[PDB]
Amino acid sequence: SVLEEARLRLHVSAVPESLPCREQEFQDIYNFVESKLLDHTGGCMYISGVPGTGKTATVHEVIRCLQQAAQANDVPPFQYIEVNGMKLTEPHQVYVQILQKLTGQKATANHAAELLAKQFCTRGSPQETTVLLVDELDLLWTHKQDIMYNLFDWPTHKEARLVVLAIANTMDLPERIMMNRVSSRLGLTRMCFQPYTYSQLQQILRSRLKHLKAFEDDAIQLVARKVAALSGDARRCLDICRRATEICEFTIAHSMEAVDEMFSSSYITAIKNSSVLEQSFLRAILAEFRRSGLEEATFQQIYSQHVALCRMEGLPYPTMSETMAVCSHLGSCRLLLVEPSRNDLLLRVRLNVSQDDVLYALKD
Amino acid sequence: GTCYQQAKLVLNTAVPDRLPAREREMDVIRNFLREHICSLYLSGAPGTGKTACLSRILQDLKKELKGFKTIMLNCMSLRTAQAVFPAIAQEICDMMRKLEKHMTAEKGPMIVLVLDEMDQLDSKGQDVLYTLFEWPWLSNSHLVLIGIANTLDLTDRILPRLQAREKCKPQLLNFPPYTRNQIVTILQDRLNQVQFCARKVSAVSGDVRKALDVCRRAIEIVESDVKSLIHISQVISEVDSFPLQQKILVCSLMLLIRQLKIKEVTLGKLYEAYSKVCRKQQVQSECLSLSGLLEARGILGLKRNKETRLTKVFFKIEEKEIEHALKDKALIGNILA
Amino acid sequence: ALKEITRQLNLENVVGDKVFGSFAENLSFLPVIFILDEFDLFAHHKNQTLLYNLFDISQSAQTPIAVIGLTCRLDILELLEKRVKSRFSHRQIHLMNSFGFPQYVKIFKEQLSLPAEFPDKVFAEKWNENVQYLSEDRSVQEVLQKHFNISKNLRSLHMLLMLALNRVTASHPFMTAVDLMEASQLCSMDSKANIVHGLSVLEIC
Ligand SMILES: Nc1ncnc2c1ncn2[C@@H]1O[C@H](COP(=O)(O)OP(=O)(O)OP(O)(O)=S)[C@@H](O)[C@H]1O
Ligand SMILES: [Mg+2]
Repeated sequence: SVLEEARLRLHVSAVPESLPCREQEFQDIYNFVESKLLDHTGGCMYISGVPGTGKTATVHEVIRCLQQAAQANDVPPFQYIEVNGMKLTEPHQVYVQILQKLTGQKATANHAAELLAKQFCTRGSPQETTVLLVDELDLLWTHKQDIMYNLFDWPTHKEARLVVLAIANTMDLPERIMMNRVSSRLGLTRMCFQPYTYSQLQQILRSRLKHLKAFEDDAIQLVARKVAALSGDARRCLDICRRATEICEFTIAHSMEAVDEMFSSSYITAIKNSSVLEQSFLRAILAEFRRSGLEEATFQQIYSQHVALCRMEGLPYPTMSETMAVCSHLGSCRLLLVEPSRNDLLLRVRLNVSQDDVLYALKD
Repeated sequence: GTCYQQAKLVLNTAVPDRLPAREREMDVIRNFLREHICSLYLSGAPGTGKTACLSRILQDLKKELKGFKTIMLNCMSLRTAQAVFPAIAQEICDMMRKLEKHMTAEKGPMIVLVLDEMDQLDSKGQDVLYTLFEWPWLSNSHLVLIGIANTLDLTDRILPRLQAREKCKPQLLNFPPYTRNQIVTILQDRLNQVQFCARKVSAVSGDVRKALDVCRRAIEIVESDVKSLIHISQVISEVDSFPLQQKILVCSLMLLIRQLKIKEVTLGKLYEAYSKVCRKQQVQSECLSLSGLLEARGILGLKRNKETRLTKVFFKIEEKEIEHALKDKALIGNILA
Repeated sequence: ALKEITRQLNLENVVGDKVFGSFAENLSFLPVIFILDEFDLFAHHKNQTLLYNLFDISQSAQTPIAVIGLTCRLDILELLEKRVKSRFSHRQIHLMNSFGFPQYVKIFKEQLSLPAEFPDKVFAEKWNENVQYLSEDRSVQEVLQKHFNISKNLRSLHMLLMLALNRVTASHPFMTAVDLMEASQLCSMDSKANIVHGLSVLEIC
C-alpha cells in the first residue's frame, strides 16, 4: 500500500545515500582528512552539535566515500577504527577496545595503554594511516584527564599517522572542560552544525517521499514549521510523520494530534481524573499556601485545612491514616515532594507543578 | 596548488631543524650542560618550544660529545607518580636502592635524565620530588637532572626544604613568551621561498603554535576559494536561527533579571514568566529541555543541583551584544511592551 | 542485569562462564522482546548504559527489538538524559481509573460473580442472584461509596473482597451486608489510637 511505502521510507534507520542539505559541511570535511591522507600526516578535529543534526550519518557517509575512493586506488590504504564513549563500561577500557581493533591482543588497561604508547611513539614498521573516530567525547572525562590528553596529543607525533575526529554536543568542552595545552591543540578547528531551517526540513521530507503522493503540502509545511519552532530535530519530525500516517490509517488534524500527544504534558488530565478526596487535599494545600505565601508547608496545617474544607463540604470526618495514605499515593506519582518514611506529622510538602496549572485544572 | 601544500607542510607543528629567537636560552643550557659534562629547572608557558629546543640541544650534544647516557621520560605516560621509579630503572638496566647504587658508582658514564612535564609528578607528601632533587647531591653522584614544567610555582610551593638547605638549590631558567618580532622572524624563517597575526598572537598568548594554526587555516581558506589581512582576521574573529520558543524564554529571563535584580533565577519562576509572556503574545519538560539546549550553545550557564528546581540559570553575554544579536526590533518592542 | 540477560538468552555457553567484563560477545552478535518492570529504577544507574544500549539497538538496523517500560512516576521523561530521551520514541500509554461510581459498582458485581465453567449450575445461578440482590443494598452501597471516595484502585477492592469472603462458612454459604460492614470496619481503623489505648497510667500522665 501507499501508506505502507510511506511508513517504510520514513523509518529512522532508512539512511539515504546522500542529501546535499549538509553538503557544504561534507565538502569541508571531505577536504580535511583528504589532505591528511595525501601528506601522510595526522590531524585532529572537534565537531560540536546538538543531537539530531546528522553528525554521525555525515561522518559515516564521508567514511564510505573515502573507502570507495581507496578501493579505486586513488587514496593510499588506511585502517578505520570507530569507538563509542557511552558503549563502554569503564573509560580506561577504551585502550583495550582500540588495541584489539588494530592487533587483536587482550591485555589489561595499563598494559594496553603502554603498548599503544609504544606503538605510537616508536618508529615501527610502516603501517597504513589510522583514522580514529570517537563518539560521545564528554563521557570520557576523568578527574585526571589522562585519557583525553593522550587521545588529543598522540596525533601530534609525526610517527602516529593518526587522524582523530571528536564528536560532541557541547562546544564549551575544549575551554571549560579541557586544560590549556590540549585546548590549543583542538583550538581553531571547531566545526559547529547549526539546526536545520524549516526549508531544510521540508527538503528532507520531500526527498524522503519522492515520487510518492501521500501527504498534502500544508501538513508537511506545518510539521516542519512546528519542529523548527520547537527543537529543529529530524528524528521527532519523522516520528510525528509516522504517527500521522498511523492516525490516517484509522489531513493536518492528524499531524496536530501527533504533535500535541507526543509533546504535551499529561499533568492536567491526571489531576482532572483524580479522586474527590485528592481534589479536596489539593484545594486545602492551595488555600494554606494563599494564607501563608510560602512554598513549603507542614503536614499538620495541611491536615487542619483539609478538615475545615471537609466540614464545609459536609464530608465525613477523615482519619489521619487515610490522609497520610492519600498523601503517599499522590507522592508516588511525583505530583508532590515529601519524605514520609520516618517523619509523619512534620512533612514538608512542595508542589511539583505550577500553581496556575493547578488552578486551570481545578476550575473545571 | 603545490605551493599551498608546501606552505601548509612547512608550517606544521613538527619540531624543525632550527629554532630562531631562542638563542639565549639555548646557549645558557649548552653552557650548563658542557660545564656539567666535562640540577636544572626549565619553566615556561605552553607553546614556548622548551621540549623542542631541549631535544635539539641534546641531539647536538650527542653528535658532538660522547661518554654520557641521556634518558627521556614523559610524566603523562605514567598513571601513578611512584611509577617513575621503575620506568627509570628499566631505562638503565628496593628498586630505589638499586637506582641509588647504580647512580653512586665510583666509575660510570654520566647520566642525563629529563622528565618532561615535571608538574605531573606531584605526590600527597611530595616525597618523590624530594628524593629526585636530593639524588644529585649525594656522595659520588654523577647526575645532571633536567625538569621541564609549565607551572611557575613548583620551586615555590613544592620545595621549601630545598630553600632551607643552600647546597640543594637547583638552577632555574624561565622561557619568556615570544614577542612580535620573534614571531615574525620565525615565520619568515619557515617561508624562505604576517605582522598583524604576530601582534595578535603575542598580545593574546604569544603561542607560536597558535600562529602556525592561524596561518595554516588562512592558507586552507585561500586555497578553497581559489579552487572554487582579511583571511587572518576572519579566522581569528571566527574562533576568538534560534528557535522562537528559545527567543521567548531568553527574553523572559532577561525581563526577570532586570525586574527582580537577582543574578540567578529559579526554573519555576522562569517557567511562570515564560507562560505569562506566551499568554501575552498568544503563543515544564519542554522548558528544561530548552534550557539545556541553550546551555549547549554556550549562551546560558546552569549550576546543576541534581533537581529541576534547584538548577540555577545565569547569563554569559553583555546586554548590548544580546540586543545587537537580534535582527528584528519588532519582537523586542512587543516583548518589552 | 547483564548476567541475567545472558542467562535468560542461554548464550553463556557462547559468551563464556567467567566474570570477564567484556560484553561485546553479545553486543556484536546482537526478534527478542524486552519487558522492564519498575523502569524508573534503571534511570538511577551511574551512566544509564543499559538503557542507552537498548535504545541504540532499537534505533539501529541490525535486529528488531521491542522495548516496553512500566512506571508509576509521571515525570519519567525528566529522569532520562538528553541523548536517550532523543533516541526514545515518545510512545506513552496512560492507565487511569477513568470511570464513575456506578461503573465501580458494576465492577464489584462482576468480580464476585462465579464463572460459567463451575460444575454446579443451579448453585452458581443462586450465587449470581444473591450477589445481584446484595448489589443494591444501601449498606453495601454505602461501604462501596466510602471505599471509592478513599481510593479507586482495584487492589484495595480485591483485598476487601478477600477479607469479606474469609468469613464465609458452611453455615453461611451466602454473604451478608453485615459481613461487608464488618470487613470495611476492620480495614479502616487507625493504629495510633490503638497504640495510645494500649498504654498505662503513668504514660498517660
Ligand atoms: N544529511 C541528512 N539529511 C537528512 N536527514 C539526515 C541527514 N543525516 C542524518 N539524518 C537523519 O537524522 C538522524 C539523526 O542523525 P544522527 O547522526 O544519528 O544524530 P546525531 O547528530 O549523531 O546525534 P546523536 O545524539 O549522536 S543520535 C539520522 O538517524 C537520520 O534519520
Ligand atoms: Mg550520533
